[PDB]
Amino acid sequence: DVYAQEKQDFVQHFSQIVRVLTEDEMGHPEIGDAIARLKEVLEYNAIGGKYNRGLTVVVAFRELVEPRKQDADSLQRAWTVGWCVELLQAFFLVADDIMDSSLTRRGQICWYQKPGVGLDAINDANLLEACIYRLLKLYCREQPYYLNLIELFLQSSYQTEIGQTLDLLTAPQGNVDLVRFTEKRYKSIVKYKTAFYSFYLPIAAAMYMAGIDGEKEHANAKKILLEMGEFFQIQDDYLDLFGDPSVTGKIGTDIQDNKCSWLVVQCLQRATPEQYQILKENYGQKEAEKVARVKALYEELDLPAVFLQYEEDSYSHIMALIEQYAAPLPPAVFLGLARKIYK
Amino acid sequence: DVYAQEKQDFVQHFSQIVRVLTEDEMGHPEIGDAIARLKEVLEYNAIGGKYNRGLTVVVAFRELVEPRKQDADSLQRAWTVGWCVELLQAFFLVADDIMDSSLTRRGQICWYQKPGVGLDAINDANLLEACIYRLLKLYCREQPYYLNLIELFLQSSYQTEIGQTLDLLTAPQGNVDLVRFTEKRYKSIVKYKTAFYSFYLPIAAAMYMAGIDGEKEHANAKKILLEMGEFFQIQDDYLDLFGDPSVTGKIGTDIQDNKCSWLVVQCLQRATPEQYQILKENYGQKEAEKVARVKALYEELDLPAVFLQYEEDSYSHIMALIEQYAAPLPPAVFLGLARKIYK
Ligand SMILES: O=C(O)c1ccc2cc(-c3ccc[nH]3)cc(-c3cccc4ccccc34)c2n1
Ligand SMILES: O=C(O)c1ccc2cc(-c3ccc[nH]3)cc(-c3cccc4ccccc34)c2n1
Repeated sequence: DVYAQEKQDFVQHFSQIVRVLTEDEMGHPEIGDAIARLKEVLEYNAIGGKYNRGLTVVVAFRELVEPRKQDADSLQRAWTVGWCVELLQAFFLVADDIMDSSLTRRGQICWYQKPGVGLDAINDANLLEACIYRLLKLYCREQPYYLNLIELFLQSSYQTEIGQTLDLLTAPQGNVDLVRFTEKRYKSIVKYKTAFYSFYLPIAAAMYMAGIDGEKEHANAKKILLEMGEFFQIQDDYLDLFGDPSVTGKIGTDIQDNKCSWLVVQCLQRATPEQYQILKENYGQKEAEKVARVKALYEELDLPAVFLQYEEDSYSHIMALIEQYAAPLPPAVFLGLARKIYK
Repeated sequence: DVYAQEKQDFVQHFSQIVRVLTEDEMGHPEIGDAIARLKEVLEYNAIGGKYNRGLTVVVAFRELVEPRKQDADSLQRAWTVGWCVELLQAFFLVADDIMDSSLTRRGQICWYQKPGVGLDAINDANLLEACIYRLLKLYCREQPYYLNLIELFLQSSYQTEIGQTLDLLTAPQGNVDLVRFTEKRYKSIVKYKTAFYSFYLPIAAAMYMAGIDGEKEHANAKKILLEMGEFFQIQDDYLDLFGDPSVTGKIGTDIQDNKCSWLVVQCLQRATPEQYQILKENYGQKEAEKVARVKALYEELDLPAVFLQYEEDSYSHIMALIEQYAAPLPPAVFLGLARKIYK
């Protein structure tokens, strides 16, 4: 697989990323200790995930550029831009983990929860963000798409931040209000907080690196990619409860943490005034008894069948979007990604 | 005064900054609530200071550009870039206030300490940072210095963050270690954390807006400006204790908060092993008795006279630096700023 194979070369390039990012320690030994801290931040937070967003950059680059044009340097730049996508995510996760008081991320203790880190992780998340632009300068400065990539990473940060704000306003900590847990609000939180950086950003970066800088081609790619992003998060919210941690590697937390999951949202539009009272009394409590009662109300309202029909209808629609908005890009850029997302 | 007069037009332009930054609410009413939160973040955190760094941009622009070239648009851009410097500072302050557990900033409650804000201020500080690049795009996109300004703001953020890391490593919360409170470390924390964004960034932005984009001219301006920055923070650490809150508007906190102040640093290089023990026992305690004992040990080691001689020697050196590195820039760009800084 285009992904599975390239995932080794991708992860092997992290060693160079770290070396280059900690290189100013030579000329400026004054800041050596801060550079040593940066290295630990990169090593803890950029490593441990699946690297799929970063990998999407490398995979789309190979499918958008003529093999003849894909020289050693072009490839080193594609892996660097892939790692910039991974550093953007690492900065948002370090910060979000602090904001929602998380304990673990991918079964490892959150960086901020580590002894001696604490709220210093706020500066660490900022440093992870600064690393993107340092890498873009170091490798893509002389490239004609340099400014396009800077603006894309900056716009993606802003859209994710707007999304994060929307999420925090929708679900205040120590506040029970299912009235604001609407579908229209859910689609908006998903579009800004996840879809842009996870789906639009990787392909968009590959597109500019290929010289595809047209506004219409980017709007066309955006139409497909955000729709894929909307499906993905809906699948993430579903598998969190109605899935299995064997295949996924994540156990149900959405209920205990009062999250604006797609499940609680569809329960809202389809409920008798009595069924709405049951949800209000249970959702948000860390007692295993109350968590068990929520899962039951979803099952009765036939939400697994509501998701199953949503997935069938979603896949069909995304195939229709690819036919309509892929050209002139090779459909395989969108298809390779859709295959990995859908089941 | 070039500052005092222009400070009214500068502050009057904040209304337009907010209007333009909250304008995407029209086409995207989905995110309206997040835009409403952004507006409150801007209004609380960008207003209330003295605006001198932002003002430096406007003042240097007028002294670097021919009056004939200073049209309505050029001026609107200079005020916008000035406000970008103020938003960069607002983002660092919101975040630093969270990290060191501050209660107030300029006598007003810290944003994060406000009811309902808490750790959400982490996303708020990020949004303040995103606003810089949104403003640069909205007003300077078509300008030839566009990329120069983006890279300058990005490099200034990174240098401040590196400085902040250096500070946090030097003074760990709940940790007494005066061994790492050296002069060489102090000058490094001041250079990266304060000097670059406070002194280099405003003039540098004015310089690029004037078409002065040469590497040597920027290195020349940097040599003067960082030296001014080093003096400024040393004066800030001195006036915090040996100053008066009537003129300054700040009362002594450095002692109670175990900060790496220039006073404690000069006390280290000039102390008998017995005088070092006294400092260790007192510095860092919130008891008014222990705070009073520190001030006494400084006075005996003739630190106000050590600062007085430092200020005399510093002003002389900065006049020598201006003679040597101002040309071809009009010396009045550096002099107007030096006058405001020195006494
Ligand atoms: O952090 C990661 O890299 C990560 C972690 C868990 C994942 C789970 C699925 C998945 C769940 C059910 C069917 N498929 C898909 C992807 C994914 C794969 C390929 C490309 C991607 C691009 C953007 C976002 C995700 C992906 C995945 N990526
Ligand atoms: O937040 C602010 O704008 C602010 C607050 C307190 C201040 C105190 C002094 C001051 C203390 C003793 C003699 N002078 C100088 C400036 C200052 C004035 C003009 C330009 C500047 C450029 C960068 C940094 C500071 C300034 C000042 N600026």
